[PDB]
Amino acid sequence: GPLGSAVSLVQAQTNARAIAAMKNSIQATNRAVFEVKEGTQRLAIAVQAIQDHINTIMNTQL
Amino acid sequence: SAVSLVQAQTNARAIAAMKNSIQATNRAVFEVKEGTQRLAIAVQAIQDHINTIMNTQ
Amino acid sequence: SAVSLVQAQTNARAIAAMKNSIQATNRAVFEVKEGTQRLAIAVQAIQDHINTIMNTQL
Amino acid sequence: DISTELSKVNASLQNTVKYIKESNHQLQSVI
Amino acid sequence: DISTELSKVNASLQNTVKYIKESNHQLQSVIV
Amino acid sequence: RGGIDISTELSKVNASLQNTVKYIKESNHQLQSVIV
Repeated sequence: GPLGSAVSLVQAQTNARAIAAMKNSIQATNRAVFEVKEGTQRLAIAVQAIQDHINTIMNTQL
Repeated sequence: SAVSLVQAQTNARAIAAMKNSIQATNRAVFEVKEGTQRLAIAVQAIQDHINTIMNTQ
Repeated sequence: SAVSLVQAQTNARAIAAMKNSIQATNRAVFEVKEGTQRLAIAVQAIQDHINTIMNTQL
Repeated sequence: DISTELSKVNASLQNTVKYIKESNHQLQSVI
Repeated sequence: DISTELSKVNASLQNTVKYIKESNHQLQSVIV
Repeated sequence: RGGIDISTELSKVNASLQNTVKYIKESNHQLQSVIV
């Protein structure tokens, strides 16, 4: 009874707020994922340098 | 009213777009997971190489 | 109203479901991070050994 | 130990997958 | 072998960025 | 020196990972506003 309308209207306004926040959440999560990627990338670069060393200064050195 | 029914429709679409968003995000997590796993395999390989024709010469 | 009602409730439940999803996704990202962090430890240890002994012992 | 650290690395990456699956499970409840 | 494995590592990381962009693209609709 | 540069590279790694935790935190903080 005209209250149900008021109830959905409020739920609707709540959901809209919930959504906007969720959007910010997902964006922050994507940034975290990007950060882990960069970190693994850096580690990979470090690993690639340790590899070159092993097959050079440790290769010809023998 | 003709605004609330709309609001819920707008929210419905946004929710749909977020689902796709989260799906794309999960694939990204897996990609970094796979990246790190492949890196660890490369490292283990390097560890072995050092022990092999190295720690014996 | 009776329509916007169902819709509102439905969207509410969809949103509650997506929250759990993101909470799970966040836990996964944290785990990969932990994996890369521990791999970092192993990498520096390999770098050390290539000096610790490899340096002097050659 | 290096092998020890690497197994721990493996464990973590395995836990990541478990969570990705959990995330996908919740997500499928939408719509 | 190691170079190949390292190349794969980077292909995966790049794909990570690819999906991140897709994900944010999809969000471009939310709240407009 | 290779030692220094690798050490620097590893520090970059650690900073990135800490940045990840930072964003995960922000992500969960935002979900605290998801109450429907």
